[PDB]
Amino acid sequence: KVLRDNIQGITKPAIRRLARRGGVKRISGLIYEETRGVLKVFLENVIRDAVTYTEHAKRKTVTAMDVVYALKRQGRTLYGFG
Amino acid sequence: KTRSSRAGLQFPVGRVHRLLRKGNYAERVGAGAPVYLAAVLEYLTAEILELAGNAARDNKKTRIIPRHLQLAVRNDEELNKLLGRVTIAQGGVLPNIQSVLLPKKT
Amino acid sequence: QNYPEEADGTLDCISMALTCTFNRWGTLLAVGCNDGRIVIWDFLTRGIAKIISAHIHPVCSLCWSRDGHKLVSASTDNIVSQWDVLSGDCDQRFRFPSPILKVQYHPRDQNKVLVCPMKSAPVMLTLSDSKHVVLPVDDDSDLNVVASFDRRGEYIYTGNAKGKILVLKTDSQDLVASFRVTTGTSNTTAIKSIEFARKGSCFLINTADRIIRVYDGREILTCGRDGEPEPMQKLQDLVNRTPWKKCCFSGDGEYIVAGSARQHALYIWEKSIGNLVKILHGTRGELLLDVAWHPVRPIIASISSGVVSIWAQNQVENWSAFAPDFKELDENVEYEERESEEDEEVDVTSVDEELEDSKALLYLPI
Amino acid sequence: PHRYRPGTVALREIRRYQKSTELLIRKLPFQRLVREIAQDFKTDLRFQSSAVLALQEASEAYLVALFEDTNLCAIHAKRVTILPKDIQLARRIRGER
Amino acid sequence: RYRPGTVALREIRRYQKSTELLIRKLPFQRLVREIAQDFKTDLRFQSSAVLALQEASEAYLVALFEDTNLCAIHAKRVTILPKDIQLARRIRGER
Amino acid sequence: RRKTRKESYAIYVYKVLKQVHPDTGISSKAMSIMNSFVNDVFERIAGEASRLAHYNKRSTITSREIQTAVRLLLPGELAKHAVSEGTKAVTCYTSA
Amino acid sequence: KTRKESYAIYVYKVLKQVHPDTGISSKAMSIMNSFVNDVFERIAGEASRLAHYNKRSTITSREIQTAVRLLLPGELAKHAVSEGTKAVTCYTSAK
DNA sequence: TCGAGAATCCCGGTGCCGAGGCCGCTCAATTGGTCGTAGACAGCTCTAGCACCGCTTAAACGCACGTACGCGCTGTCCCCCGCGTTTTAACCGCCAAGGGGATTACTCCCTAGTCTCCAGGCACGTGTCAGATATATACATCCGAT
DNA sequence: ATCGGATGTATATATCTGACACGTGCCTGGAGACTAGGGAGTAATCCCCTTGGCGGTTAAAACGCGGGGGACAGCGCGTACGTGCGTTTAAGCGGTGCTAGAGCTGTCTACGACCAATTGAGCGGCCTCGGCACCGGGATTCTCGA
Repeated sequence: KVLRDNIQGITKPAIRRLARRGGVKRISGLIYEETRGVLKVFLENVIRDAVTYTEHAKRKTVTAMDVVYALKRQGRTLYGFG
Repeated sequence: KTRSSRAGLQFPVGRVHRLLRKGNYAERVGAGAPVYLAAVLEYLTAEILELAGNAARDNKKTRIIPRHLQLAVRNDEELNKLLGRVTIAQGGVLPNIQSVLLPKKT
Repeated sequence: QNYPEEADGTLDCISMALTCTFNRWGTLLAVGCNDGRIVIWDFLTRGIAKIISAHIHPVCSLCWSRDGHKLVSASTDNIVSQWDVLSGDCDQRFRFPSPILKVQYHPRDQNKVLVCPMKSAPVMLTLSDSKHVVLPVDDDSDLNVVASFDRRGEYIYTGNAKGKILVLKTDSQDLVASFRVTTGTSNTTAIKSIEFARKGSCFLINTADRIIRVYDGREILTCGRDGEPEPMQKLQDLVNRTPWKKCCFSGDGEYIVAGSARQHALYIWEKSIGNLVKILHGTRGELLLDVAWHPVRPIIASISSGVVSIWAQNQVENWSAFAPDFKELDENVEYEERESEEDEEVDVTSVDEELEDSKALLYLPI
Repeated sequence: PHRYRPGTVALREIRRYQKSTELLIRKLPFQRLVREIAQDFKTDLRFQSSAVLALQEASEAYLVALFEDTNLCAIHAKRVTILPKDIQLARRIRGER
Repeated sequence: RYRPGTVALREIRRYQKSTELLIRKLPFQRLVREIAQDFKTDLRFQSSAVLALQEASEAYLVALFEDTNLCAIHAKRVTILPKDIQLARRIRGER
Repeated sequence: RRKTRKESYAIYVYKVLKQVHPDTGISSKAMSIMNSFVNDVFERIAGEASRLAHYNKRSTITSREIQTAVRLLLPGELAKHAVSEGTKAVTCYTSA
Repeated sequence: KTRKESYAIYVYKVLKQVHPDTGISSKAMSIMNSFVNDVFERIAGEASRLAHYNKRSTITSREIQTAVRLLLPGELAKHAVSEGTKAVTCYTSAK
């Protein structure tokens, strides 16, 4: 399904805490929407490569090792799944 | 007897198959791989050279200088997405001036 | 004109839609809903016609009579009933020992319907006296046989499940022609189905050797009892090996269309040259059920998973059609000006090819 | 407690967090979100609990990095507040316009 | 002539149309010779090879400049400054 | 001294240019840059496809794997155009 | 149930050699496995492509030398090449 | 709102070397079999992601508000640049050489491949303690009082 | 600037539990022996070219001045945000059933490597002619101070 909900699934305190781990204090109230936008545009490519990889393997489930494989294809590597 | 005319393409297919066989990319390859590669290289080369010719006729010069190729590759957006971290010898750069740096008066 | 080049959305008057077929030139859509009901939608007019409470178990196939007064349905619960197009009730009711695959009406004989029972010979049921006539077959009688008319329905062609195809008469049943399909290189092959056209007497054959072939309904009675297979073009998909489920013929008589199962790859060719011309870009996730073009105008409309996707030629007339003496074009040449600057007493009274699949007589404005 | 000055508890929050090691976005909303977004490319897919988990961390990683960069350019702006134009600046200067 | 800032636009546009190199051959060749002698002695260079390096340099370098440019625009000023160069070098992810 | 024979993608791209625009000349420098570009894309696609084939415990390189590679690597509708053209070429090649 | 390959015992022994007092958790095992693999494919692919550069059909030790000098940063490369040369010499002397 | 001066575009008008096309002479690409085999089909096993619900509470929601600072405005002053000058070695074109990069030929020796047996590392139990969990406390810090 | 008070900060004390580290089995890889055959290095070479160098100059750089335009410091301000608290709510464990799907195994058949020779695609040498560089001058457009 396609639903406009769950996009705001990252409510404000989560971004607050993420900003804190980043090490910032004063964030304007109009940052949240573009953070959602950049997160979505980033996640698009990785999820698309993951689904293409799992489709080519003739199975309709996705593992984690193919996910890290796609992530390494982009350039950002993960350690700790094989 | 030839093999390129079997599909009607122009890029060689025997050359691609030999070069991929000696390129040790794998140990065993199918039959459709060389023709498929010849086809995709054909399509990409045509895509680039059509814009090259358009730029050649832009300045009314028969010969295509690399500046024309640079302009044709850069002005398109999909190419700039695919040719991200690549330069061109003698290529030059497309004209660009920042908007806020434009003096004016009455 | 040429192949369809634009894309159309969906036509879902009701959520579920299993089967679809055009009548003679795409007038009404025969939706067999998966609830035991028979719904009729409107084509080229985007509407609905009639909903029939057939029975409990849903149906899986639909076709209309030659005179358009009947709605035959290959039921999944062996209800061989003659539902009326006009009133919506059942005119004739009968039961068959085996279910039905392909229902068709001979455009010259609506009395004898087309039935494709499984593990048994095809049976023609006569609507005039409710009598069943078994089609004589050869060799086995327990095979997955499919029976189908020709262009005119004058000869009937049957396909078995070992490699044998039979030719006989639609009414006299004089089985005098057979055919043996090629046995590959080492192993034989059965036949899944065949599909015909409305011009040229050509027909596609779908087999179990993953390859779709094409023959003509004129080389079997000409060869005699049985000859050597000789197709025109052994078309197939040699990059993914998609199996074939449903494929029909063109609306002009020169194109061939083939349908995938889940890959959303609808392939097209022409009978003159077996070279691919275009491929359909379908959104993955659904299974294709039925395909059948407009029998006159080039367009494609495939039903799948309760919805329908149409790739078409959407057209609106140009603004320059205000008057023949009025045009709205652009030119840079100087205007070329013009160079050349009864009484009777008679009242006025005057107001592919065509076959006999007409007279639906189903239209309710209110 | 009492109405504290702005940013005062922010410093101790930074100190508590920057040394911490945990997951900041919840689990159920994120898995629901990825299952929702997976529909467009292909419907009716099944996820693995180990898989989706991995994913969020990677995303968080990337996202965290962004803030870092933005913070620095924010200091280059002679202001402490973070503004949208700085996010676009960082995105464009990173090389993925 | 006068009106400083007008001649800059004319020069920058004229040079934007042009597509020649910008570094004199001999000084750059001698510098490459020196930096090679730093690594190993008595290395014979191919005249084509040097040229190669040359072009790549400007490419890299010009990109850097452009980035610094927009950084200055982010600071409500026109003139670029050294600090902006370290800004670009650090933010690019190449320190 | 001893002359050598070298292979370059010179004749084929020239024939393509004549097939498209049979009125425009080409330079030697453009010839070399096009040769480098085609070699680059060839190696990129071939290597990515090979490492994918190793990834799947497959000892072969089919044609399907290459189209998967060009789906991953090529962005936008250019990917659809290229893959459709490749399918056309292979289908027109097989029955010959 | 089946046979699967991993680097668990060897890294464990290497750990016990230098710090025979500290334990590790399975996550450390997985991350060290990933790290050692990743570096292995990186250096091996670089060596293969070097061997293909000079139209040579073999990969010997000096190819690995060139690859390690080219890839790793300076001081760690010096340490690694020294230790590897020591290992290969002591192997060849006592075969 | 309008000149003087100052630049660029283009119309010839001419001379020259690079893309081109033909001839000649090779070398590796097919074709056809030939031979071994890698993966595709169908079956069976197992195991866990999903549908489902219960109950509990950490946290999100949203209002209240008091002020920290982003920003617009001012003034300031200082140094980058454009214009002019004098000054000079990058660049051009010409010489000459030796050396070493690319090529030829060759014998020799490292290794793919086969066969061979035995041993060590992962699946699988099984005992056991390192650190999370909750309690009481000295301590350093924001805030408020002078 | 200095001191007192509320309050989060890091520390010591029971304990307990599930993950960490250890002992067993044996089957699949790896090490031991042997061979031949195809890569490789090593002697020799000789012509391409890269280093070196010299005359002429002018296009380019180097240096000094005049000023105006832009960097930089400050000041009000009013407004958008961080802090704080009472409340609702969906997250988070908890634990249950199973079908749908992944995963392993016998199989046997269409499909890719070996190879021999051909013989035409394809690569290199020589004019050569025109696309294009060089040049001289008039037509064409921009700008800022009266």
